[PDB]
Amino acid sequence: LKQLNLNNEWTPDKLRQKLQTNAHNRLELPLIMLSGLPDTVFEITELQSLKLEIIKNVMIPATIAQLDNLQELCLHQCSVKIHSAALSFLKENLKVLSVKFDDMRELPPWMYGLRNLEELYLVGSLSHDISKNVTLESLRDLKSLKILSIKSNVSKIPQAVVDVSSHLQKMCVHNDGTKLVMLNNLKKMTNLTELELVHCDLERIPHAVFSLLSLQELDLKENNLKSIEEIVSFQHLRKLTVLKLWYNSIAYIPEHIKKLTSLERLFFSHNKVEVLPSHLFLCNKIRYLDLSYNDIRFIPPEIGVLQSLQYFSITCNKVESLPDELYFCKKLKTLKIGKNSLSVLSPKIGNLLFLSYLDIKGNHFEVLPPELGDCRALKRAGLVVEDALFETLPSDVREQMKAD
Amino acid sequence: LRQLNLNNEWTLDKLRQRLTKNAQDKLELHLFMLSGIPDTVFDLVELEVLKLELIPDVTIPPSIAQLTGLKELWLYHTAAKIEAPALAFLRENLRALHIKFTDIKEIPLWIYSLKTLEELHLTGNLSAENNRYIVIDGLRELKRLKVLRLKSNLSKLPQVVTDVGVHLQKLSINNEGTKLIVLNSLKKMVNLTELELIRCDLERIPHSIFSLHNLQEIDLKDNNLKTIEEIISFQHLHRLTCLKLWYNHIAYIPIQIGNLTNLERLYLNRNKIEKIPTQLFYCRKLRYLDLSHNNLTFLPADIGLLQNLQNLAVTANRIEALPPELFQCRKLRALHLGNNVLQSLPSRVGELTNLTQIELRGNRLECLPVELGECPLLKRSGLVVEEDLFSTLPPEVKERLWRADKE
Amino acid sequence: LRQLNLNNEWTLDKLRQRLTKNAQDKLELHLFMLSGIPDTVFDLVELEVLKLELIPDVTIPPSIAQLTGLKELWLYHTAAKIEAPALAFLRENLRALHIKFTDIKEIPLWIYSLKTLEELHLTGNLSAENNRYIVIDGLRELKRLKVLRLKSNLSKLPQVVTDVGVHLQKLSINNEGTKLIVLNSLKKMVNLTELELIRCDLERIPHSIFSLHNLQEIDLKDNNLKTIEEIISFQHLHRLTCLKLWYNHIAYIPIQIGNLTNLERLYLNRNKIEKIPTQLFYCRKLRYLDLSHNNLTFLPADIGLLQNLQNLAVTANRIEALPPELFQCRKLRALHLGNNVLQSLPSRVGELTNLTQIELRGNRLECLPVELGECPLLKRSGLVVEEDLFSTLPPEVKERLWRADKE
Repeated sequence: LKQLNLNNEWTPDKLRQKLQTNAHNRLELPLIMLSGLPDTVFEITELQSLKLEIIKNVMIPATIAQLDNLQELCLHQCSVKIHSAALSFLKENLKVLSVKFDDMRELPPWMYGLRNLEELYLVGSLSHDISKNVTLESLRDLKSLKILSIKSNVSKIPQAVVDVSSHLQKMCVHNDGTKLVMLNNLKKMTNLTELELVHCDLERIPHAVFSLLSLQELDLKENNLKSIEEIVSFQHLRKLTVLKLWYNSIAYIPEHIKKLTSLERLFFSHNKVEVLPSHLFLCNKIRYLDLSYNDIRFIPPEIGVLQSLQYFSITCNKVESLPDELYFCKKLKTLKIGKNSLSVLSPKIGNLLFLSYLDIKGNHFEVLPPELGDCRALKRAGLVVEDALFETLPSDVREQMKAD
Repeated sequence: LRQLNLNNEWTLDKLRQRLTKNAQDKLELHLFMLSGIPDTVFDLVELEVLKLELIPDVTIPPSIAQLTGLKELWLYHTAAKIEAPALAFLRENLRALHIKFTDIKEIPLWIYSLKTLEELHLTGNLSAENNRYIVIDGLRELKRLKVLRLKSNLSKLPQVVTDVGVHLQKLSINNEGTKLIVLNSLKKMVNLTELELIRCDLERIPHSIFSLHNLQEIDLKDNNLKTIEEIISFQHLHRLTCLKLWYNHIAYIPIQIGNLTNLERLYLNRNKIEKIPTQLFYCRKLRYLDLSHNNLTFLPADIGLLQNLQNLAVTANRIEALPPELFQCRKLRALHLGNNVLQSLPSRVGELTNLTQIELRGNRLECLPVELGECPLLKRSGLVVEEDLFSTLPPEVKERLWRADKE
Repeated sequence: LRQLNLNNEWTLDKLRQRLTKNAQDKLELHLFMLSGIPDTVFDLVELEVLKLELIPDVTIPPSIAQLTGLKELWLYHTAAKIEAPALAFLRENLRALHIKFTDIKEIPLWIYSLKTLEELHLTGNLSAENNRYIVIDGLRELKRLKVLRLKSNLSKLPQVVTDVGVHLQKLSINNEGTKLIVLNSLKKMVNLTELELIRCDLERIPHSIFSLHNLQEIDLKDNNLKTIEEIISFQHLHRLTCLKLWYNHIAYIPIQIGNLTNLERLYLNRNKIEKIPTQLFYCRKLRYLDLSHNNLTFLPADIGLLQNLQNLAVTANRIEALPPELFQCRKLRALHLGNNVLQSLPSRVGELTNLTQIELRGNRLECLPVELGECPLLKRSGLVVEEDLFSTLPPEVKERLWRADKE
């Protein structure tokens, strides 16, 4: 009778007008605060995703076979059951899953029965009894799983992660203040390319992270790293181009970063570094160098080697003296020096032909020079300056960036 | 008693709030799972399209004389009996009838008496033993029929449409997996401007489309077209402007498509094409080049020659880098670059002005360049992108785009 | 009790509520599906068109003599009973009378004694078995009748119609998909000044049309004419001011039709005309013109010859530009040029200050030229311009347009 009232209450017109898009650019139905699924859901055969939010004890019929365009499910606090032919259809059709489990029962055991799974987002609150999860160890059934984002307290890395060592390409954990241990599993990653260990309570770089051999993007955000020392073996990560180590407590960068000559994306913002090293600038391949909100006192003059640097965010730092060697590098496109400790701006800035971003807000300046008109790629919307200093510019210099 | 009560409960104001609008911008009313049809529905005057779905054995009252704006009668699984004055009114007013039925006896027999009807949508199997097109042999009585949609699993195309197609202008046949033995029978059917053979499993383009000359919109969706080499003869079709060769098994494009200079929309999406020959890029009249969900790995620079291109949708491809010549065409209105492997989007997109919606979410895009904010008509609804990718733009440029969302 | 109850139902206030106006700008009162006629509806002296649609058991009391402006009686499916004083009142005020009937069942009998009316309409099948046009034999006493319009799906031309039509001025024949066998019997119909043949599906012009020197309007709409080879015999006539060959399939219009100088209005829209010849536009006094929904690939030379025109309909064809040919015309007021492939509007259209309307429902314009800002006479409600196209005008020009919309 509840199912009949559900079919009467939610006409197909109401579900059609409920239709919208999700964060993955798919047609998603955000079914929120309901008793079950209506039978008029499956009349919208063009649907590509359903967001089920707090809809418990739901039994999915076989009529889901009409959802040919369906490739994603997002289960938010839903203890959902499925029927056998529907299970087979979603085994042969589904690609993306995202299940949140405020309670353990809200995580369904049926969802691991598929094999066409590519992307999984295992947000929730996992218990510390992680190795006991045979439901987790069923990810070996998935023969295409490449994205695995577990937003839960993952103290010990599961052997479920061991069973998906090869096919995985993106590995994301938000451990939320729990130390990540049992490193041999992350040693067993063979073909993993993106390791996203966000806030795994790592007191330093784990030896497991360093036993990776095919990594391309490493993120240790909100992990209280003490040092970057083992780098004599980062040379085996020639496939690595992205190093994400910001919002951390690192205080220095030794010369060892010279081992990786394929490093492009470097993140060291919001760190405890008080003086930028010159041997960091010795590497010239680095194109993205992020050091915003740091404690940097000054920039050594070896930064002229960093010609390929297209991003040098030194904004909101303690930097008082900026050397002229940085202005020799003309490829720097996104440069932010806002809220810094500078006194005057360098007149020689016109050699930066490719310079879209310039941010100088908050920093104390005496007089804006006319040489700010010398920048070619600069834009008035791209040149974030106060209105008072916008007044302190020549009218031709105003129009140089104001008129497109 | 049920009919009278249904007339009583379905009040006028609740019907007014029940009124909606369709894709054709006509006032609409969907009657789904009722005992009969309310007379207060028939009291309406502003209604244009009434939708009769799952109505068991109802009779149309003559109060349809009030429904003057009524032009589209939508019959879904509805066995309708008809009153004679209402029959005359529908003969002189009703112009579009869609009939879906599960049994060949469910179709009303008074649809042949309609004379002002031009659009017919016979969805549901017309092919049955001794009822194979003999039931619809009365569409010879139909004279002004121009649109004839047939989602009916037809094994062979009827002889009755060969008789009727002198005046027919659109033939949308959906067999849902049954091949047509066309036998070049469209030669007597000379007035078609559109032909939509969808889900027919043809596996080859027949020659009946080639014998015709008046076609301007050709759709061959889901016909399992492995090879499309016949298109060299399509220069004979001097009026074609929309060659919708999508949802097929097309793995390559022959160079003779360069002879097709009259194409304006070339819908090749959801195909297996891996390389675009440059001869396809000769056609200056292409406006909607949708090559999404395909195997393209690179985009040729000759796309800059296609100045009339507006919506280039290469969604879910293998294109790693956009050439600068792509931004040579200044008429790009909707650059659907989503789900691709675009490493970085060049700043030349700041030169584009007609861009209204660009899709970059799901790419390998490292950061969003500042010049993307130079497009005037672009807004947040148009600029769909990941939030962290949005954060890479300057907060003044982000303020400009957030204002375009606001203003 | 029944009359009192229906009197309490329909008071004078609700009658003024239901009062509308028709296409003739006359006061109409749509009375539909009433068990009886009201008396308050005859109390209102303002009423001019008394509408009686599908009202059974009709017995009109002499209070219809209370009506002052009663010149129209739109009785549809109504069996009217009228007493002798009310009939005599009808014999001095009633002028126009429309009948909708199902054969002999719903045909009134008092209409023959009416000898002072001037207009009459009929609708309903008449060619019954053993009763071939025998029910309309009593219309001989009507001497002041001037307008007779028929829509009665006639399989053959009634001889009674030919005998009756001696005192006729306007006659329209609608067969809704039936052959009309004139058989040169319209030679007696010398007094006809407008001959409408709507959906006569003739496919040939009858030779009796070439004998009447009073016809100013010839209407052959939806006659499925493909090759007009009978206009050479139209040269004998010197009265036809407007030919109506629209909603047909005329592939080409021959040269000889350019010899008709008296033609002033060409309705040829929704036809199969590929190229309209310049010699045809030697007649420059073409005030009205309808050429929409056609296959014209360019607007030809002798449109420059045209000078005494007021509109051209160029909707839905293959014309790319407004050439100097349309620009040598200095009296055009409405441009029906929508959903076209018109590339641009050149400059001189910005001199056309007397521009009532333009139609641009999907046209391919780059932008409205600043010369259109030269005319404040064209207002935002006056012209029909797409919102994205309209916004490209300067902010001063757009503000002036909204101002003139208010002003």
